[PDB]
Amino acid sequence: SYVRPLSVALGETASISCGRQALGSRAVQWYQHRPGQAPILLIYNNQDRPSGIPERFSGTPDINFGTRATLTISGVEAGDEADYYCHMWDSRSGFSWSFGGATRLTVLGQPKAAPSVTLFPPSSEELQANKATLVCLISDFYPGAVTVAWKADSSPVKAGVETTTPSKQSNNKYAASSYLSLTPEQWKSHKSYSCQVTHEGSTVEKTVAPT
Amino acid sequence: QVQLQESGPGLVKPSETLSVTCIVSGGSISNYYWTWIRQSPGKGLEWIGYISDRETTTYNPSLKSRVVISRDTSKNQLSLKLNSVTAADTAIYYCATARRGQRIYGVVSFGEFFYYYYMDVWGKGTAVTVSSASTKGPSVFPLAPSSKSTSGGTAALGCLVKDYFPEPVTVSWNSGALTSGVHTFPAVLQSSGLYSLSSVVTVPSSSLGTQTYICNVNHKPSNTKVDKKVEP
Repeated sequence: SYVRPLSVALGETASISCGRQALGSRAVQWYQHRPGQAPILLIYNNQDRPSGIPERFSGTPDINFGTRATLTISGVEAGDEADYYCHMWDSRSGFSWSFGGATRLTVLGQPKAAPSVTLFPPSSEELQANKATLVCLISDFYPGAVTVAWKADSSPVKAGVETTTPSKQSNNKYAASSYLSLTPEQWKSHKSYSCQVTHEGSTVEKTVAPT
Repeated sequence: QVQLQESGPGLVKPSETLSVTCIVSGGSISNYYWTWIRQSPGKGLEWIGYISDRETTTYNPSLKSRVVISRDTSKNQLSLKLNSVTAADTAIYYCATARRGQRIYGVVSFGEFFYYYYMDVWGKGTAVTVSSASTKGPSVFPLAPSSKSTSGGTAALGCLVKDYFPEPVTVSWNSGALTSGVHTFPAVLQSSGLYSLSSVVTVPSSSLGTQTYICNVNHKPSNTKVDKKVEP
């Protein structure tokens, strides 16, 4: 794999080491990338830091004969979770086209958060189309592992069910959604449909009914 | 104060040519080195190549012979073309300004030095999916608010965007007027291979009858723009 996972507790200082150490004089760049968003330059020229980049991030200068290249993040936050790339240029290796391996930083000890659940019944417009879909929205929960189960009446349904893997929001809590695809006649066929989501031993269940 | 915005097809058929465009605003194109980077789901950031202020381009030997990077001064935009693509080529493509640094460990005479490049400014990037399949516009259905009452003057109101390919879909409310309560969820990939997502905003209960809520859905690949009005 290209990924090296590394887990750090909240408020602690992370230590990250570039995959290959330099042979000679070096110029190291650090990139922070969160999958889906654009990469950011944390550090360039070993220790130099672009404006708008917090002081918490720092790099080791290669003073004197040599220094190991490491990235230090002081007081890591949940928003520091991300993939870190060390771009290493030295005098004995030549042009480095590869960004190298990515260090995936996982931050632990974040407090537990119960999910907020909203369930939407099939719209009138959809029913007119001879399509019915039930939308269950799960948000603001931590950690990221949830179990979603759908019921027609009191009986479970596994058919036409599509669920996303939970992913982090801007606020650092997880969000996910589940979709139950039904024929309109099937929707009208039951007194109610329920979205049962289970998080950390507890359950939040929502219900809708034909009107 | 350069600002970078990418543009792409969204979908490329296999064996055809992939073309993306980076729109540069507020700075001249000529003044900067320029480069393209792509990220693939199972793979790390990949460096495609760069073009100098002198119009000199160096490409990655891995993508060499399939790539052209070019500069258009008149439109102040940069270009990247990828010949004879395959599924390996499905990635998010970023354009970024580049800086060149020289580190001399010896004497400049005798060439005891080496250049290094780093990217200060990045664009949002553009998603490109390489597929045999045709682009499909999404169908937009409103998600009606419950109406009263929840003992907090909030109700959940949204729009369902269904069965579109490929990614991505951009959703806004009231023409970008309302941002406060909006949550747009990540899409789900169905057995069909189409994607669906939903955008939901939290609004007061009292407003619902008289207030205006319209979800603006943009699917550039399709290319479909649908505005749907949501009512209780």
